[PDB]
Amino acid sequence: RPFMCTWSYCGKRFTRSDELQRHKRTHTGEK
Ligand SMILES: [Zn+2]
Repeated sequence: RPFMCTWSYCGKRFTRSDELQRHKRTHTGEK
């Protein structure tokens, strides 16, 4: 179960979707 971020200009892997959770929030911030 690979845990990579789905975004352009990113391409970052992790050892637990947990990090992918707080990571996807830094891709579309500015709210
Ligand atoms: Zn990312």
